[PDB]
Amino acid sequence: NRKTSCPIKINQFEGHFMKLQADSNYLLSKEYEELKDVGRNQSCDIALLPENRGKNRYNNILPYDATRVKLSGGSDYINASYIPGNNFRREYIVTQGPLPGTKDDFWKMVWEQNVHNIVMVTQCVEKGRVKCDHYWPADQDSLYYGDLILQMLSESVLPEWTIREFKICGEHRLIRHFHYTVWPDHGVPETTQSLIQFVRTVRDYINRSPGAGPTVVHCSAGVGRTGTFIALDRILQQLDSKDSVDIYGAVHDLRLHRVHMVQTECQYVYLHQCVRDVLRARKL
Ligand SMILES: [Mg+2]
Ligand code: NA
Ligand code: NA
Repeated sequence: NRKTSCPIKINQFEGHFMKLQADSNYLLSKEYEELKDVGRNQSCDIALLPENRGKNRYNNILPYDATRVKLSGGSDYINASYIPGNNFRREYIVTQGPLPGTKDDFWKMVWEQNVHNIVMVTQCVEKGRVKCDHYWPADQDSLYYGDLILQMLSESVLPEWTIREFKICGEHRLIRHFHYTVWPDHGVPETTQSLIQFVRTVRDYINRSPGAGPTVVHCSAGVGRTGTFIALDRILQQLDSKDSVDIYGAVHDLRLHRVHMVQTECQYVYLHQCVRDVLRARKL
């Protein structure tokens, strides 16, 4: 019944987006609403097992059984999902912000899945409410996380993001961690340029890690902000390699694999604004 893709010629995108925004977002809202039920036929029965309750930050934001990531051993559960990219079916893992009680699980996943790049698009605390544990070391001294030892080699705090490098050893690898630090507590970032430049930076590093497993992306719940980051990564790659861009199809594909991947119309609009602004700047 529903469209799975809405490709737009790059030179028609500005006017396409204007058409969507016309009349108080009349058509934009219609297109966005077509995505509403994507993926929603899937269950989350494993995440709901009593043994797993304490492992979910939010008891109503859970991975689908079909696409969840499994930890080795006899407690396999983590609140994390495999997500496709432009390039590969399991190009990302989306997860919640680790809890104090699940940070060892998070690091275990990072080790087992051969992760080399982690993207974080939440603060640990937002207006005094905890959103994510500070699940990495505070300084350069080593610490265990479960059966792994981790050392933070460097921490570089820049105006809109912070980049850390960790050395990890389990049963040695360098991991980079990209922490975007200007996402407002509510709504979308206040400029397009900030997130565009952050995504470009991360994508540069991912491209230099051709051996790596999935890129991990998280916010507090692993929901809209994470979906918006991944959708933007996918769409900007399209702008660099193709004559068409398919924001609708990117969001559709993400929603097939985890709930709330791009979760507000505002985020959907923001993705279109980013693409618009990239194309406008080109024409400089
Ligand atoms: Mg110490
Ligand atoms: Na330790
Ligand atoms: Na929003």
